Amino acid sequence: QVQLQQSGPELVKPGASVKMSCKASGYTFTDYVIGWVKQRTGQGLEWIGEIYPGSGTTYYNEKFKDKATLTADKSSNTAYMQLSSLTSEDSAVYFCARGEDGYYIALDYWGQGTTVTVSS
Amino acid sequence: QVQLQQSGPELVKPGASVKMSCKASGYTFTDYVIGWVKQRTGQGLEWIGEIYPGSGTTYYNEKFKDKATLTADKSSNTAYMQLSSLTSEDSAVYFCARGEDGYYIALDYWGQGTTVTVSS
Amino acid sequence: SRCTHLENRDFVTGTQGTTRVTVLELGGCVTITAEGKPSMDVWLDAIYQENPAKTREYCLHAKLSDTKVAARCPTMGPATLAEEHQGGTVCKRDQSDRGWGNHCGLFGKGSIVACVKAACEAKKKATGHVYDANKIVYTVKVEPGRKTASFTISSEKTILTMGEYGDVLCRVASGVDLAQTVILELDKTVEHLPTAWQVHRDWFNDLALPWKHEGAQNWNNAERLVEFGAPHAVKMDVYNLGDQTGVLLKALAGVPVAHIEGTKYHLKSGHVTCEVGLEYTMCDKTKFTWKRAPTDSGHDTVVMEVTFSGTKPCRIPVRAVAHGSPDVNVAMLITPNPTIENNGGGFIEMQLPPGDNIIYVGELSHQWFQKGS
Amino acid sequence: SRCTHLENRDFVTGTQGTTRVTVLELGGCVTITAEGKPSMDVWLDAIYQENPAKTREYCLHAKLSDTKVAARCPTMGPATLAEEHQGGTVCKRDQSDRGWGNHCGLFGKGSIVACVKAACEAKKKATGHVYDANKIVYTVKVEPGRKTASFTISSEKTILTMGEYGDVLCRVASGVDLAQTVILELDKTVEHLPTAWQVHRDWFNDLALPWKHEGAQNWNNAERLVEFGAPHAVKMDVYNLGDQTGVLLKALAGVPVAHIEGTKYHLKSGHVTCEVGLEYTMCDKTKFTWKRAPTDSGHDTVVMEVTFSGTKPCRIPVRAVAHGSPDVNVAMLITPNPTIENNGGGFIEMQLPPGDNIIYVGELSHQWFQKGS
Amino acid sequence: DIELTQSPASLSASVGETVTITCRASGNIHNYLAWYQQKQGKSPQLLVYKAQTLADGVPSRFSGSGSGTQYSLKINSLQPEDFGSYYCQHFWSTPPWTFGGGTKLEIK
Amino acid sequence: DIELTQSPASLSASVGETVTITCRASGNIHNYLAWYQQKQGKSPQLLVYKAQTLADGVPSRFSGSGSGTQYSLKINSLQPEDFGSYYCQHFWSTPPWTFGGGTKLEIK
Repeated sequence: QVQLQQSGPELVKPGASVKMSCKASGYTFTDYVIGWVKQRTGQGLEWIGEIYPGSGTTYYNEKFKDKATLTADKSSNTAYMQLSSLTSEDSAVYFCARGEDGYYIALDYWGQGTTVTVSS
Repeated sequence: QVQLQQSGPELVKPGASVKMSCKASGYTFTDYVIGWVKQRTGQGLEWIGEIYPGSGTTYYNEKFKDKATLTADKSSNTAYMQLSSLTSEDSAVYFCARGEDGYYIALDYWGQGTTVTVSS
Repeated sequence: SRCTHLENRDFVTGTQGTTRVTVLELGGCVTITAEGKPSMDVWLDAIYQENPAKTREYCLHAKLSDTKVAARCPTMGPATLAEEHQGGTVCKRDQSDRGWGNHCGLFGKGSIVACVKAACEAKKKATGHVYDANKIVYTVKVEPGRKTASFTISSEKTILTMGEYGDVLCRVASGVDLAQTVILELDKTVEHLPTAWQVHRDWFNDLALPWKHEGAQNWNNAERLVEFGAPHAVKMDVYNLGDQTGVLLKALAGVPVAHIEGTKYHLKSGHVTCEVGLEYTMCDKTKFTWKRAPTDSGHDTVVMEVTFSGTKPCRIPVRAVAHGSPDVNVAMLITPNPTIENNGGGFIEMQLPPGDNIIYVGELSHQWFQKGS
Repeated sequence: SRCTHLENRDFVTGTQGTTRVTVLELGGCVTITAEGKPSMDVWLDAIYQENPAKTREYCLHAKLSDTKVAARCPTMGPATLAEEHQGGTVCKRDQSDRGWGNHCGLFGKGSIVACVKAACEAKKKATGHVYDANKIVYTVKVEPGRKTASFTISSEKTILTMGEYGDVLCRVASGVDLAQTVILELDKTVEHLPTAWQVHRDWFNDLALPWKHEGAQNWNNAERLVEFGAPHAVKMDVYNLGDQTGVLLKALAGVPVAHIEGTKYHLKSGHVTCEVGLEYTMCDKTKFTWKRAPTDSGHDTVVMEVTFSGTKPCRIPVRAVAHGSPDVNVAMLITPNPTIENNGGGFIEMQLPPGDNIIYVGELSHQWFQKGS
Repeated sequence: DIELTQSPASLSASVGETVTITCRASGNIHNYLAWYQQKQGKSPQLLVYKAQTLADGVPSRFSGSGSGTQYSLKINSLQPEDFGSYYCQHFWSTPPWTFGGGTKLEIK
Repeated sequence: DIELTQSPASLSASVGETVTITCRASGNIHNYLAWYQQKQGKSPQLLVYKAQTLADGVPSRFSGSGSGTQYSLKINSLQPEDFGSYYCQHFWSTPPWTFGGGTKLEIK
């Protein structure tokens, strides 16, 4: 069975940076897209960006082009999202999710979520 | 007989003017040239000028061109010489003399002379 | 005598009953004598107009400025500039190659237009003048104490008092034909150049330059000094064809000139037909001296001047003899009845037979060798 | 690809065993591909010389000053002026008509001479340049991150590292024939004008102007801009023939131009023979969008650009079908094996059959009506 | 860009009944629109992909439908596990792969 | 101009003898030169005209002569009335009709 394992929650101060992980278990890592999705507390889903880990190809929402940077390590089967210069507006649950490389028409598996709290 | 009768002597001051006459007797006045000649005391003869009384034509020595003016009155048969702005250099005997109009090759009759004395 | 100062001279004599004589050419001299009258020299002195009419002004050097270019993509309509409907401008409309490479959505011809303001450089103007028939002055002069008489259509007859010699009609309609003449005046500068030319009317009107009438602001056919470059995408250069002075002056090679006296424009050629109303003893031989010794006149005669110191006036006893026979006068006198006057006289012109002759003026003499024919 | 920016383009491919290829023309573009290699565009960019040799300088507008005239009477010897034996002067000797009327003792021809100092007006000079075969630069450029290689006779081979694509001989002797060419540079001003022209050597040497070599003080044949008037007694005018700019530029109508980059004189025509040493998976159909919708290229083909948002690199599934049969690809691809790369790719050129077709790029589609022949 | 408008915003219904929610695309998305169900504080689950194909493990009572710009999701015989938040999203032609605002489905 | 130089300046001679005085013209005066005798304080008398022609009333003993530029006057058998000052003059071609300086002839 396919499993996306995300890292633990972060509590950081304004202006700080966080790096969160997503570990791929049970499938050939390089054949599927990793996509990241934001969700504020009680709010909708927002697409951040995504990476094609087989080729390192990235796409980013204009809204997060300077906020998030996406990377991926083929050997450990782990993708990473790093969020820079945080504000209260970045406090949210972040999801990683799987997509088919070559027919990217849905996010068919989702991780449990990494909650980021930015605080005084 | 041909006679040239000159006027009497003049005693004048420097800068003054004299007018002397020459009267023609015994010949047809207009057919002969009247010529005037200067002679200082004990010195040579100097031609002043002359007039052709039949036509009023005059000739003057460059030396006397501004000193003497020659005129002639056909009706009285009298020629005149007028000497302007006199100096001691003008003290002299002045002669009038006759010449043939058309073959003027000599002064064949001379008047008795008009003596001009310029003085302090 | 004025007619002894030039070879261009005619001689007219009035006999018993001739109290009038009848075609003066500009720059000539006519000696006129008559029974019981003094000798007078008459000539046409000048033909001119003060401030003559102007036709066209031409520009020799375009002053181009404010170059603008507008362009459109293949289906974005026609390009346009404000200057296309303004005066004092030269514009060209063309088509350039447009495509993706030069910011058009389509590949094809794109409308382009280039405009420039066309003025004219200072002192680079050429003015053509023409004469007004009612304002042309024909001035004729007469001398024995010279007097002058000018003529126009409304004043063709002038009577002159010649100092002390008594009193002495020029038809202005019998003068110069100025139907096809334009007087060309350029601005001034180029070190030095003729002040004006006499050109044919046709030639003047066909001059390929910018042109206008006096007081106008915009030049007509200003594009004659403008060359538009090829259209390149969104560009199209405006070039100046240069200063046309040299071009013009070469065209004027072989052309007759004129003259400008301040405001008076003079012709260098002409004539006038007129009508003129005319109403001693021997010199002392021992009193002649040479003023100008007998010399060759340059036109197959011998001329001399003498100074006479006897009674004036009188008739000069001039004759010449050929070596061989001292009894016979061989002088063909050209100067008729040579006479010394009170104010003038003494010039003698004669023609002698080939050979060694002696010229005599009273007892004054001079040898003269005449060359054969 | 640089060769998609113009129609002037050639295509070269190296097969198995071809590790080298062999005639670039100035302003063209050659796309070169080879088995196992990246695609490169190669072209001749410029042909020029910095500070080329000068031949003659010509003067367009004479600066005349210090006009002097000397004259003598018919047998008073020849007239003379100091300037007749000085440099920088133009003199003419002639004969005038002398006589009593103009203060000569005799009647006849009198010697007369007129001299003027002949300089040249500022910025009225025309310089001709020629090229030195050992100083001509042939610069060629290559792109995949563009690199440049310049060549000369003593340095005909340059190896370039193309950023990250590996490493990549131009015979200067196999280039432009410049035996009969002179580059004509005028001074600067007249609003605007070409900076230089390419003229034939013969034509240049036959130019009827004052001329000299660089650094000289006196102009040779300066009389070419001087016209002497007719002799009149003791006078004889010196005239200027005017500014020859307009004359010259009219002579230059139809003549090719060149270019001056500060100190570098560029040709507008040429070529160079060289020798060059030369030593995926399908794109996601749901991720294509049109960047530039299929349009007529202008040379009887259809072009388009797409933007792809899937894994890079990959091969583009492009095809087209004609209305009537959706099973058969009617696209004649001109862009061989259309591929999306990491930095570039997406441009497609194809040729379609007359009629109503549909173009497909993955699932992205667009209709296209092809006009008949 | 593409905007996905979900309607209704929210709705309350009871077990055993049927509800239908919709997703309107601002532009044509050629049926590449997926539906996801999210429970409170949990991770989104894929229900439908390509407008009308059920994902593995999804009950037949979920009906994916629609085309072009107007899509819909219908749930027959609502069960307790069907209550949650429903999101549509689209993977067509070019990103962003925007989501809808979501429809909130709860019990009575 | 013409200059007439008389020579001698002066001379002393006695009655019955012969004397000869001369007049040199600076230029050719074609024989138009006259001679005049002047006594102390009296008016000049014409003796000779045209170089060699005696004037009316003049004695045969006076000989006018010469030509071109060199003229002379010779007096035979000097009488008492011959003593005085002798002047030459010239009327040729153009004035001034200059005189000589004169020769002064006196007794012994």
